[PDB]
Amino acid sequence: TRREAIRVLGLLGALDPYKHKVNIEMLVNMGNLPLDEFYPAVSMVALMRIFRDQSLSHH
Amino acid sequence: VGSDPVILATAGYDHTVRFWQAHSGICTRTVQHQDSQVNALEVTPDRSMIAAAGYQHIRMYDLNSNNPNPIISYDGVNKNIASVGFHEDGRWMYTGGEDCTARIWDLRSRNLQCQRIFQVNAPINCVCLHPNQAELIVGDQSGAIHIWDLKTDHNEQLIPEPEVSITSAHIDPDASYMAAVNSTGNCYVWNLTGGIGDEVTQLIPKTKIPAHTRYALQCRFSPDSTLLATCSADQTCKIWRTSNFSLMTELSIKSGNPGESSRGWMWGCAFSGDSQYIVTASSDNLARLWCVETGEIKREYGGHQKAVVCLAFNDSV
Amino acid sequence: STINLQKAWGAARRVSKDDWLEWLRRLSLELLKDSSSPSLRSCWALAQAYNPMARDLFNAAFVSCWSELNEDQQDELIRSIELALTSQDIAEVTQTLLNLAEFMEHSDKGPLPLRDDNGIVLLGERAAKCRAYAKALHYKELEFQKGPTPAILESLISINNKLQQPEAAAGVLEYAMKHFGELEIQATWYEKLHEWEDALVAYDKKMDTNKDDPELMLGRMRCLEALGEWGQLHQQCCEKWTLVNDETQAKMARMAAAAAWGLGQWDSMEEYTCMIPRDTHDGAFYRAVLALHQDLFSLAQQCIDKARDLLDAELTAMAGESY
Amino acid sequence: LNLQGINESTIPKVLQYYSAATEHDRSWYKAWHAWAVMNFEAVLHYKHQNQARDEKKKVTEDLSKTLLMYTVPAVQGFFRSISLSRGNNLQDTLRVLTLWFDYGHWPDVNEALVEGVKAIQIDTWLQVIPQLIARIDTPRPLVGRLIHQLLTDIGRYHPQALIYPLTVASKSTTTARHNAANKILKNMCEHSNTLVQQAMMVSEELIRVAILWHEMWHEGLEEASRLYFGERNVKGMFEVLEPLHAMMERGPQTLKETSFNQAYGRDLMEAQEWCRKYMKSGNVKDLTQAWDLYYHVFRRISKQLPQLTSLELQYVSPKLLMCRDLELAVPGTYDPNQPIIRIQSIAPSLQVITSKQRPRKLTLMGSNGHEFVFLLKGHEDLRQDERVMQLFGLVNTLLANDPTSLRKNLSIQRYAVIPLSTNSGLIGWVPHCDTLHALIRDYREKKKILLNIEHRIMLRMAPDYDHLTLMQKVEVFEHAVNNTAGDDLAKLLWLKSPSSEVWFDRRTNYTRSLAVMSMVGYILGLGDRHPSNLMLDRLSGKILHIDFGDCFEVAMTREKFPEKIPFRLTRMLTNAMEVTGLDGNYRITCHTVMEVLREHKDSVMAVLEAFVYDPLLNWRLMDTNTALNKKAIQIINRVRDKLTGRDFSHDDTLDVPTQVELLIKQATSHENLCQCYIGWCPFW
Repeated sequence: TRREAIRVLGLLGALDPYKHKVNIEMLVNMGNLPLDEFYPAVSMVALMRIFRDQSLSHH
Repeated sequence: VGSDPVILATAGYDHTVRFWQAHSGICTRTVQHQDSQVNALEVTPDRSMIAAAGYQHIRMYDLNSNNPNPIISYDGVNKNIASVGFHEDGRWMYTGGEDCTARIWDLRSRNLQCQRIFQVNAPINCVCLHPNQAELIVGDQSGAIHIWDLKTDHNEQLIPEPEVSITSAHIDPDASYMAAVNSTGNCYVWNLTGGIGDEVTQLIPKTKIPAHTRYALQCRFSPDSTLLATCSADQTCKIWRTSNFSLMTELSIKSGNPGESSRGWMWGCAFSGDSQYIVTASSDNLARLWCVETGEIKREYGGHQKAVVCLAFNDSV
Repeated sequence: STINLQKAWGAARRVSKDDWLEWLRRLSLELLKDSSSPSLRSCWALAQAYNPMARDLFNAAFVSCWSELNEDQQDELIRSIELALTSQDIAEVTQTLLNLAEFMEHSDKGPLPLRDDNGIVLLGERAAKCRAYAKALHYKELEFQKGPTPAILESLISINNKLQQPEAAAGVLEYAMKHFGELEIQATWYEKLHEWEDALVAYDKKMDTNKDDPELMLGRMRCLEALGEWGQLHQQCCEKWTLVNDETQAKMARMAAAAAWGLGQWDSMEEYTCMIPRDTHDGAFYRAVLALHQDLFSLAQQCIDKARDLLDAELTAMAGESY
Repeated sequence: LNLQGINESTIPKVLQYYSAATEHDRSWYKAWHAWAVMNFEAVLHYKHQNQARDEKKKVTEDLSKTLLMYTVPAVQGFFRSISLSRGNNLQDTLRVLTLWFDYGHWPDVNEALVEGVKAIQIDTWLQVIPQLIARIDTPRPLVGRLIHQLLTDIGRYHPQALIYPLTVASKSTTTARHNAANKILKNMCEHSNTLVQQAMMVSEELIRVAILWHEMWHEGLEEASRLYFGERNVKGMFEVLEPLHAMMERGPQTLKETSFNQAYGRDLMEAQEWCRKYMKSGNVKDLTQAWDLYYHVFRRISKQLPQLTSLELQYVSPKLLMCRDLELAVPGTYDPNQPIIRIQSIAPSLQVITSKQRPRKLTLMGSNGHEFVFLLKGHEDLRQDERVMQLFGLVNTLLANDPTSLRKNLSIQRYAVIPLSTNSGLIGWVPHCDTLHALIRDYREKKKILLNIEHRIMLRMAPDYDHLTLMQKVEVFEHAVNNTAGDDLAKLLWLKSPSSEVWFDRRTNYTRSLAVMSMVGYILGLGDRHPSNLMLDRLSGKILHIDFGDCFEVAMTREKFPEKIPFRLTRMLTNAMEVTGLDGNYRITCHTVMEVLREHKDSVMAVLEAFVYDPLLNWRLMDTNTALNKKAIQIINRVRDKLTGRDFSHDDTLDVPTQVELLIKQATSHENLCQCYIGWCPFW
């Protein structure tokens, strides 16, 4: 299947990368806020990241 | 100052003109010059009064009396005055500025307005008086040299190199060779045809000397005409023998260490009475008296708060 | 509160990726526990269960700890980081440490002093190995700003080419030209920059001055192939065969076969292709081409299959980072 | 054409070649476009030749016959070329407008024009709406009636593309322009009348917001004081003051106007009374009393001005607060293809920016739910910016067409500009951007670095810098640059960037956009690029230019503090690019852009010529001077020399790489840089 994938890729032609292109914050937090305010900010961002989705059902 | 046979006036951005003594090197007196700096100092051939060129005004201070006010302040000009000439008779004063109009002034006449005007295209950067007292050399930012005849007003425009600013130009007293210098650092030399009445004054290019790599500020022939000093922004005042155009002596004020940036430009050259010594100004606020043959600082002048941009020297008896 | 920290620092007994990953997890959890900020210290229990929580809070916890340390635990931690980066380097741990270093550079504290010069060289090597070419270019540019060297220029050109910036690499070459003249510029720079004509001139003059060498011969031949002057390439190949050792012969065979194919000399083409190693994609491709010329279609199909099998690795490695 | 050139002999042979080419291929766009361009060029050449010979009876009639014979083929070819192109017809449409406005008074040319107008689709004319409206009051009735009919059709189909400039025209001081605008508007009203009424009320209220009565008094009194105490022009004094009193005579209309009349209205009426007493008597004691009252109210409004930080619609204009779900389209947003984004509501609060002009910050809400922020500019003409933006649109189209430019992702950042009057107008507010001056100031304040460190250093070395000569200036500038680390922009860019990958992408975009705008600006003759006049995008990193007030070498022509720098290329930007310098992305992008623009010199020339020959924009040239036609021809020739490459030396043609190198040397030259005004920040 690796061979067939490579073969079909060659058959379809080596697409120009530009043609492929046309076919297709925490650091900022530190840069803006001082450390004392930054610590709760990053903490809350990560906690919300866990808070959404089904990982919350575990944590 | 005036009584002393040797006059050495030095000034810069500090609004003062200081007359040093060659034998000692002590500031004899200072003259206030407000409202601007001075762009060029020159002593009249008669030695009666010095002249200071600044911005929009041409001041002339007395040389014999001490602590005088400006006797004459020729106003009515704009856009600075780069340099000033002086007729050997002492009647006509030649000046040039950035307004592209060289002006002729009559010291004896009261009239504030100038006498003759030569307008050019680019701002005038230097003016030099031919020893024959019949032609005026005028440079410009465009690099076109102009030879203004004082009798026929027939100006011959010559441009050694297109689109380079010419900064200074001088002719030896014997009218043998003329040197001109531009911001590229080249030193153009022209042979002078032996013509006075015919006014042909044909310039024959002799040699193009790569004098400097950076901006070259001023040049001047020695009285004996065998020597030609050349200053530049490289902080090296190079000296060339007229016969061969070779660097016999290189007067440098470099720190001798890579860890030093923009020590100070050097734009001053004045040969001694017999060309033994040479007075050189610098942006280090320190003028220096060098020995031509050896190349050593015999004496050093200090006391200026700001950069030194002008000089004066005269050994006339 | 620095005993387990020191144990984690000076352990240096990991011989596997999972071992170093466990070290990273222990370091992150200990940093959270020792963090002065109670907001950070409160997430230690959650981070124990969930690894992304520790990873996200890694930078902030490190900043808090590093600010707390009185320059001596700082020295010890810096030395431990140097040991981790230099020895037993691993992609994930290296990327995490590089992100830490970038975060510190961004912060007002300043970059972490690593083996002097803030570890500009070591971080550059690590970023290049982990294929963080943006970080590699940044660190190499800082090294250039500290001082320009031909090696720095060469590395800059390589990084820019790997970053798809031929214009920037050409600017680098222009800077090299203006500052170092011509001698310091190796023809390999033109070869990387695809300035094949200039490379050809450089190789010609180097061959004229310095005695003929296998490396210069191979470089000029590569430029010849890139231009397409099959006549000159084949002339050089025929002229220099018995004068060539076996390793340089193996490197020769590929370009010689390309020239022979371009000119239509099939006998020479077979001679060179037999010399091309079989374990090369080019070798398999040229063997298949000869099979097609001789109408050996079954062997051609088998050889093409082998060529694809070999191309597996190269295609996977290159497709791993962008298209 | 390349070999022989242009002269009497060449034209018939070239015309035969192009006519035969068109006959051999009717549907080919290139053949028809070339034939039309050749005929138009021949018309211009014959006109210039007759101007040079005859001016410097029968000959005039012969020229009329020859030009008429050359014109109709040009018109027909241009119309067919537009129809064939269908999308890239900006140059051909502008050429059609030039021929129409020049020789449309002739019956034969008018017949060709009307036939071509009937054949051509109406959508094309949307591109040149400002050009059409620039000549609404053309003296020639034959051309005027056809223009009016065309605009009537434009009103019938896509009315939203005409309502704004029609509204601007309706309120013009000159009688003919407003007469023609109202004549078109009455015909349009029979179609809708609702877009009409909404546009009128919107424009009036927006102008009222843009300039407030107290602000009008402040500026008028400033000019009045300059006239009297400076120039002693009492008659001009009364001429300047009287329109404000005439605007008082309307009476208050909003809460702000009522409050102003209560506070200052009595004093102003008293001052007018004393002025009238002076008029009938001529007494210094009579005039000085009005002067005392004027200065009193001037001081009061001067004190009040800083406090006007924000404006609420309920005071300034309750009508805009009333506006809800307007069919009137958002300015600068209508597109014939995309759905109309009509205004839903206007925000109640406008945040006035504390600047010299005090521009408002208007923000509309569209029917799609996306906010559209704009800046309300007062007492500044925006027609020039509109023409510049049209040129930028053409250049963007050319760059998109070019494969190399499209590959490199080269483009010009542009914002919607909508003139509202000769004084005020609307400017599209670009988000996520900040002036370079603001970035530098913020970084230096963060790093505890003195904001004017370079100026302080140069002043300390030489207090008389402004009066120093050239060599003293350059020495002072070099000392300041050497003794200062010019890496503020690069350092702040690196710090602002979140990660190194985004940092590199941002830097690449910054360098490419800077090169593109530098080359386009040089061709356009754009100067006065001080750091506040160009903005850096904090997300994409692309460079944006604003305030195209001076163009076509105005800064070079003006005697006071002349600018010798074709485009801003300061050392801080140079450091902000790659460590190598200009030799990489900047130079290569400049090569590509200059090559593309030199390729499409005909299109660039057509766009430039249209709004250079536009009468409404000749006041700039007249102000620069110290007649009109010679100045326009001279500037067009200068830009033509720029595009051809003969600008540096008339005799010698220059290739793209050599010209780019010379431009870079001129921009980076210390001698050329130290002439720039200190506020332009050459040291930065």
